[PDB]
Amino acid sequence: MTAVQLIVGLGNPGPEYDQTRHNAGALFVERLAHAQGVSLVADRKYFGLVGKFSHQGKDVRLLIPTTYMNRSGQSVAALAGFFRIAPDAILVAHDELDMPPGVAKLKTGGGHGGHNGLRDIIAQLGNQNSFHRLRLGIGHPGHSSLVSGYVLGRAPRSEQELLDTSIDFALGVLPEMLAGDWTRAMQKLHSQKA
Ligand SMILES: Nc1ncn([C@@H]2O[C@H](CO)[C@@H](O)[C@H]2O)c(=O)n1
Repeated sequence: MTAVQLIVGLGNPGPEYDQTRHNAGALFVERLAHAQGVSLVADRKYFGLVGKFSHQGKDVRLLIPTTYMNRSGQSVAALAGFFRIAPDAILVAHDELDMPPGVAKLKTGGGHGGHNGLRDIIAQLGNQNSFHRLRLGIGHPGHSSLVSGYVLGRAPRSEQELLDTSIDFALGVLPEMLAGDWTRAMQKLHSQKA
């Protein structure tokens, strides 16, 4: 029903955070941009890297915020506000503790689950949580005390590859996602196995 006009990939900026688990969303958008031949331009006005492509006669934008994760909403609100994009036309890709590496799922709305990127977006969008999420499994360390070090760590080879695989799976349902056919996207996606 509602075409996606903005795809956001969450991550922390800088060499220290590059390739860490918490940057799974940004990796997805990087991959997507490369596959679609889209340049990601550093644009201070949107506090991030912004790309654009055309699909079915509409501009679709790609955003990787270059705020810290906990201020990602500032970036999403700037770009969405400027182009008058409603939450229902936004997809946010992010790392998900509650699914293992190799699993990707889609979800509309819900809470943030302790993810400070998602939390700031919900807050900045005038407390609207009804955007869509691409949830990219990164596994869970096994206790709450270990979570912060875990998401800011670099995963071993095996887990990284599994993430790459889930990103591949998600890119396979891009047509459905872009069209806003979440029902069909979920059917195709939630039946894949790494
Ligand atoms: N439950 C939970 N707790 C924390 N975090 C992230 O860990 C990072 C480093 O502390 C923070 O930026 C949270 O987004 C998270 O993603 N989920």
